[PDB]
Amino acid sequence: PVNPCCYYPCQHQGICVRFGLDRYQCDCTRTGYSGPNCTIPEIWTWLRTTLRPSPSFIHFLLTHGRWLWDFVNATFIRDTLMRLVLTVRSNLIPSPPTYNIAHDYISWESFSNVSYYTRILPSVPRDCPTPMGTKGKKQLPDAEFLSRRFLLRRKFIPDPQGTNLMFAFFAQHFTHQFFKTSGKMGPGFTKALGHGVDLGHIYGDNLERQYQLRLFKDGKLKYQMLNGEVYPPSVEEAPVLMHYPRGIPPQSQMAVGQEVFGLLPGLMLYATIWLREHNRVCDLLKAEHPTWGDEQLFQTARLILIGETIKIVIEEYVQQLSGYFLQLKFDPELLFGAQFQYRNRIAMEFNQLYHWHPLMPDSFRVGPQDYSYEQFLFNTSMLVDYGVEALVDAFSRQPAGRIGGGRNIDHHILHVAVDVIKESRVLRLQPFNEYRKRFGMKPYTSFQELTGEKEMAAELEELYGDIDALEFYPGLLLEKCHPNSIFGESMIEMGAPFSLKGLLGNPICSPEYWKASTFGGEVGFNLVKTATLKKLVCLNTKTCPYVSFHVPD
Amino acid sequence: PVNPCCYYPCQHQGICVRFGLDRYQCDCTRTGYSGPNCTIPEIWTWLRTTLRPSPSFIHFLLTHGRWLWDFVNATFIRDTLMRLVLTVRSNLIPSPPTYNIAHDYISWESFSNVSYYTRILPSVPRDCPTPMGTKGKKQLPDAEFLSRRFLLRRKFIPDPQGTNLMFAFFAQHFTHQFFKTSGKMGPGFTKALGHGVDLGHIYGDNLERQYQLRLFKDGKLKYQMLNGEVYPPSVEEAPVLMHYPRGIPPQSQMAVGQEVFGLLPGLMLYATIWLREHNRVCDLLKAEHPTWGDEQLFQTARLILIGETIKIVIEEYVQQLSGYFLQLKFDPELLFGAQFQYRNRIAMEFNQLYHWHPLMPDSFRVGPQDYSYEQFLFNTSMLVDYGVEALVDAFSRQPAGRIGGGRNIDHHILHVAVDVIKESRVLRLQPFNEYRKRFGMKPYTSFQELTGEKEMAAELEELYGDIDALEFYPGLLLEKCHPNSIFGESMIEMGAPFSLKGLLGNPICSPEYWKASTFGGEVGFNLVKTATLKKLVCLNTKTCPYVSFHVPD
Ligand SMILES: *[C@@H]1O[C@H](CO)[C@@H](O[C@H]2O[C@H](CO)[C@@H](O[C@@H]3O[C@H](CO[C@H]4O[C@H](CO[C@H]5O[C@H](CO)[C@@H](O)[C@H](O)[C@@H]5O)[C@@H](O)[C@H](O)[C@@H]4O)[C@@H](O)[C@H](O)[C@@H]3O)[C@H](O)[C@H]2NC(C)=O)[C@H](O)[C@H]1NC(C)=O
Ligand SMILES: *[C@@H]1O[C@H](CO)[C@@H](O[C@H]2O[C@H](CO)[C@@H](O[C@@H]3O[C@H](CO[C@@H]4O[C@H](CO)[C@@H](O)[C@H](O)[C@@H]4O)[C@@H](O)[C@H](O)[C@@H]3O)[C@H](O)[C@H]2NC(C)=O)[C@H](O)[C@H]1NC(C)=O
Ligand code: HEM
Ligand code: HEM
Ligand SMILES: *[C@@H]1O[C@H](CO)[C@@H](O[C@@H]2O[C@H](CO)[C@@H](O)[C@H](O)[C@H]2NC(C)=O)[C@H](O)[C@H]1NC(C)=O
Ligand SMILES: *[C@@H]1O[C@H](CO)[C@@H](O[C@H]2O[C@H](CO)[C@@H](O)[C@H](O)[C@H]2NC(C)=O)[C@H](O)[C@H]1NC(C)=O
Ligand SMILES: *[C@@H]1O[C@H](CO)[C@@H](O[C@H]2O[C@H](CO)[C@@H](O)[C@H](O)[C@H]2NC(C)=O)[C@H](O)[C@H]1NC(C)=O
Ligand SMILES: *[C@H]1O[C@H](CO)[C@@H](O[C@@H]2O[C@H](CO)[C@@H](O)[C@H](O)[C@H]2NC(C)=O)[C@H](O)[C@H]1NC(C)=O
Ligand SMILES: CCCCCCCCO[C@@H]1O[C@H](CO)[C@@H](O)[C@H](O)[C@H]1O
Ligand SMILES: CCCCCCCCO[C@@H]1O[C@H](CO)[C@@H](O)[C@H](O)[C@H]1O
Ligand SMILES: CCCCCCCCO[C@@H]1O[C@H](CO)[C@@H](O)[C@H](O)[C@H]1O
Ligand SMILES: CCCCCCCCO[C@@H]1O[C@H](CO)[C@@H](O)[C@H](O)[C@H]1O
Repeated sequence: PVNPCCYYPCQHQGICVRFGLDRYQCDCTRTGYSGPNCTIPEIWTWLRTTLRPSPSFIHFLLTHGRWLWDFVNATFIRDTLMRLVLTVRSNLIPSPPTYNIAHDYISWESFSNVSYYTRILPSVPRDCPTPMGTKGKKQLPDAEFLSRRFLLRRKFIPDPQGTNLMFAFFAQHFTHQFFKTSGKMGPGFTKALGHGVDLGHIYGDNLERQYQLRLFKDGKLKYQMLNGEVYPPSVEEAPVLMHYPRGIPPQSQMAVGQEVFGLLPGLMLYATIWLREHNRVCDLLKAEHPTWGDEQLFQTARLILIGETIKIVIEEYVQQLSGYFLQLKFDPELLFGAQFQYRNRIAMEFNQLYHWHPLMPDSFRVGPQDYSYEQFLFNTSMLVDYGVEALVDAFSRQPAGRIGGGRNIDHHILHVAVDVIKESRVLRLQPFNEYRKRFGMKPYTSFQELTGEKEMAAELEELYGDIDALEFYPGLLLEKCHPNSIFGESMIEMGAPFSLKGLLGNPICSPEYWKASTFGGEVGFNLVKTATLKKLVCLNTKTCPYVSFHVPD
Repeated sequence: PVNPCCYYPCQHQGICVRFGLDRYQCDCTRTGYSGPNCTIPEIWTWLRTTLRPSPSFIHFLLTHGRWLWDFVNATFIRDTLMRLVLTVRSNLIPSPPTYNIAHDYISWESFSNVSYYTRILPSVPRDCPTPMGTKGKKQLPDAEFLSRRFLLRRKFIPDPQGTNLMFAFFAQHFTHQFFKTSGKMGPGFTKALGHGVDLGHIYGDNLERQYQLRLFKDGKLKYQMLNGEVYPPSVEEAPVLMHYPRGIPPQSQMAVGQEVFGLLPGLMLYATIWLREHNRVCDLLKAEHPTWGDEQLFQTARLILIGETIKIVIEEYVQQLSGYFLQLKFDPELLFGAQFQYRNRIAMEFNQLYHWHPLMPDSFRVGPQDYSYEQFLFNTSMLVDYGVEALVDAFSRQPAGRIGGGRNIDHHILHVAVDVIKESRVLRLQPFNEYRKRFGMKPYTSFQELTGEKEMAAELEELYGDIDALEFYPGLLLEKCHPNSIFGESMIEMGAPFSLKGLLGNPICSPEYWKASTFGGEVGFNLVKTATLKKLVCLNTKTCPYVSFHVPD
């Protein structure tokens, strides 16, 4: 007998529970719907659904008018809308968390065991006819071919939003504090136990590592002086596990929070910035607190850095990414009147979603010099001899790639795209159309409606068979891209929920934490509130170069 | 220079931060108060404080006039009040949590490291003149002598509320799932990482141990059958670490979630009840879902037993303890309106508070037979000799001892009381009156006001010197009891916040979790809703004896 939940019979966040031998029922409490499958709307929701404009109309409003939005930003409407954005986006995520790789149901282990990644949609059951549920062919398309035919870059398609490499390396550095898929436990498991903006990519995911990175004097982290400039210390000085090529001198090796940051100079660049920030913050804290011990100077400085990160992400990072004329604002006080759970669990969906690999260009330009992938990768010297200020200027000037649209990931890093598609099948993720339903969108009727283009659509028809068989990661990477945007609509409608939930779901945003005491007084509290990417770099360097998430134009 | 925060200058929930050499500044954010010390009230606070009745007046209303409460319990006023009972009690607790034994401030480590017990008040700083801060003598009164002169039982004083040993054992059994002080790590640390009603005393504090208890067929835990009755398995079948005295046979040894439970027949009794219940629930779940594997059958059965506990504890356990004429009601939907955090962390002060050793009698009576402490303690044969039925009847008829008042903890277990006081000083807990202010009460002006008694109050002043120097634990047990009640006001006013926060703060009480599907449909969802102490026993036994938290009368 065929498993009923393979058809995904229930709508609007309803739960498919199997009863008896071949039967099923659906629990649709607080979904706003009624019925056996739950399609009958309630008084309130029927009014809510007919007076709702499409996600296209909202995107059109936020990205048009210059004009209307200049007024909104200069008034209280700015805060009224920001509260609404935070409210409506975050509700689309289970909190407390629901499912994981092992359990397609709510359990105590799924709540307690933080080594698991979270899961919004249940897995595609192993007793389903097709691998994507009910619709499609017996064997899924080849992971290698799809990447080679639809993802592989041929011509460099730049980002129309003016995104630079400086963003890319930030989008990698920042993202790697909550995405740490373990090689030991395998897919669906994480090492980054902080599950968000904890800075376990600066201080480390465990305490043993943290104590090694610390100088134990003035609350500062260890450092080495190269060319009269502050850099992360050598492994010979602070012995921690770092993924470096075998044979590299211990002096050249640099010790940081995240063990992967050594492989790219861009990652080690940001690791240098935050380090240089942490220590100078300790200097400002010791100025008004001479009685404070080493522990307090350290722990308070961390929270300031956590607060600065979220400020810079919300107000500057996401701002560039969204392309809104609405001036996004980091103010936790906005959620003080509403019901919000101050916790977050990192989902595998978000992991799969955040594989923005098409940012990485064909080469890496540093001023008059041009560097290849074989030259740029694993380079240990490049960080030091160029310096921070000269290297930041280089990444802030070079244009980054277009994420959406397709055919825009370099061949050197193409081996990651296939792993994502292969790992998705191991996770048994539901088809793209089912993930659109969950995030308040309409499922695509055809492959034509997905891409808008004709040629690439016909080839996807023949491979997948049905549109309801299309996979999660290819769907996002091949969705039609509205002329002057970085990616398709689904990326925003799915990404923003996870993003905003994790950024505001931080405990420092809660009423009990969001106060001057937590940050050692007014001085620390203002540092959190007035932080910008420009002040993160230039206040730490010697000369202030060009620094933004957009190219100079 | 003397540390300014030793005087406790910051009134109400105001945070004392130290600035410069000999200065301090006080952070009165969201406390309702203004000024350098948090003493100038806002419009609303000034209104609220004048219209607010004293806690002793409200207790009088809740424990008098049966006629008025008969009208309230049969109407929605029962819900309106119960919601208010939940909201205003839980609001007195920081969530996300604040301090621990290592940090007198807010830090990420304090939020992240689950091994720590929490603090509501920060510790008495190490650089204060007296050990209690500013007032009292240079050396605190002898811990061993305090316990012998004021706490030691002489004549048996039973509880006037008619509390039986059946309650007392439940109290101990239930409470030891979140109280697990690590001997390896020391005081201020816990092994119960679940922090609340997770049933880590039934399934274990870790996953490696959990699996050892599980049968892995039909979601049931392992069990052995003696005399025809179901009992927890032997260590020979389920090899888990337990604190049995060296020399005991592996057959008479019985394996459960909590390692200490093998020491007392009362603790091992309840362990058998919840064992039979879990396996009983698995039978009913298998009936509805034949397709379910072992894991889903187990995980759901755990959640149902989690719900059953939170029902019994509120509607019967706390009902008996409080003696309120208002019928307490467990409905998570009451908190669906206001702002609530579904997150809990056990405080070290909650640990000190729950040490209700006066509950235990001079001897243990089982029908026409009487068992001394030497006989009752550590017996393995005892619970199997009489069975569950006879033992349940026995403890339900014997009266427990009054916790408050004084002189009611038996000499056999008196050594614990000494350790609690000794540990308090290691944890450096703030004086009793400072804990009173924090829980919305007035500090005691003298020792006479605390006791309502002449002789023992006079010696207390001779031992301590100042009332503001009285310690947390002795202050709770040596407080004037209201006539007919089980303990003094302070234990209600401090305990109930911790108790109701840990019960309703459980993720199963959240909108995401509190669904029919979570408990495998209607059958499991009603089991949670119709859970009583009587049902927990009668359904799992052949014959049902007297079952209640109070003596028959
Ligand atoms: C978060 O979640 C993850 C995954 O759930 C978890 O990771 C670990 O999970 C398990 C359990 O700890 C680890 O171990 C694996 O499980 C098997 C068990 O299978 C067999 O076990 C029995 C054999 O052991 C014992 O046998 C005799 C008696 O039978 C006994 O006397 C001996 O002492 C002996 O130990 C056997 O009876 C049974 O029939 C099974 O065949 C282990 O054998 C082995 O170790 C497995 O690897 C995993 O390694 C962990 N990783 C993963 C990826 O699963 C985390 O622990 C959890 N985190 C937290 C904080 O809880
Ligand atoms: C919960 O959080 C607890 C915070 O106290 C953790 O405490 C435990 O781990 C600590 C470190 O792993 C222990 O602290 C000590 O640190 C000193 C300092 O030396 C430092 O360690 C290096 C290796 O030993 C040295 O090379 C280097 O010099 C460095 O400065 C060390 O001498 C001690 O040996 C010890 O490591 C601490 O003792 C320990 N227990 C307690 C009770 O504090 C827990 O790790 C954490 N628990 C869990 C379950 O996550
Ligand atoms: C040229 C630089 C890049 C290289 C060499 C690279 C390569 C890799 C490799 C080999 C892995 C798997 C290793 C592992 O973590 O187990 C990985 C993971 C990942 N990458 Fe990249 N990639 C690059 C660019 C980027 C960028 C710019 C982003 C930012 C969006 C990104 C996002 C991610 C994410 C989110 C993961 C998963 C992390 C985890 O769960 O462990 N990658 N990358
Ligand atoms: C005769 C039966 C009892 C015995 C033999 C007993 C014995 C003990 C002992 C030896 C300790 C360790 C204290 C220490 O660190 O020195 C302890 C802890 C404790 N007891 Fe009891 N006790 C009994 C009854 C009770 C009762 C009725 C309660 C009420 C709930 C209770 C509550 C507690 C609590 C809350 C702890 C602290 C747990 C921890 O943090 O480790 N006990 N008990
Ligand atoms: C690592 O980066 C450094 C840049 O500091 C590279 O050194 C440069 O190499 C180019 C040729 O590719 C020379 O023209 C420059 O004069 C070099 N600059 C300096 C300051 O030495 C180095 O080649 C890179 N490493 C690898 C392995 O490619
Ligand atoms: C509930 O879900 C099922 C499955 O998706 C829907 O379709 C089923 O029921 C119909 C009854 O008339 C049959 O015609 C279909 O063949 C049958 N299909 C499957 C795959 O089971 C059904 O329409 C939904 N019910 C409602 C009221 O919308
Ligand atoms: C706030 O509280 C402080 C400490 O409890 C009060 O005490 C201060 O003033 C006293 C004289 O009235 C001095 O003798 C104390 O030493 C001094 N404390 C310190 C740390 O300097 C103080 O009165 C209160 N503040 C105000 C403005 O009244
Ligand atoms: C533990 O208690 C049990 C009760 O079951 C004791 O066993 C009984 O002891 C009583 C004495 O009051 C006698 O009537 C019986 O002979 C015993 N019954 C059996 C079946 O042996 C036991 O002695 C106690 N253990 C200790 C160490 O004192
Ligand atoms: C009418 C005033 C415009 C305010 C814009 C609010 C932005 C909220 O964004 C909304 O998020 C929801 C959940 O992700 C989606 O269902 C909506 O399509 C989307 O517009
Ligand atoms: C007529 C009875 C009114 C019942 C409503 C009061 C129940 C709310 O509980 C209240 O919590 C407060 C804060 O912890 C305490 O100060 C009060 O003593 C307590 O009554
Ligand atoms: C509004 C109800 C009117 C009844 C008058 C009520 C008398 C309340 O008087 C109460 O007596 C108690 C004695 O146990 C004290 O604990 C309280 O402090 C006191 O307020
Ligand atoms: C220091 C703790 C103060 C908490 C007091 C909270 C009092 C609740 O305030 C009440 O809330 C109601 C909604 O439930 C509103 O209808 C009332 O207008 C409002 O007075």
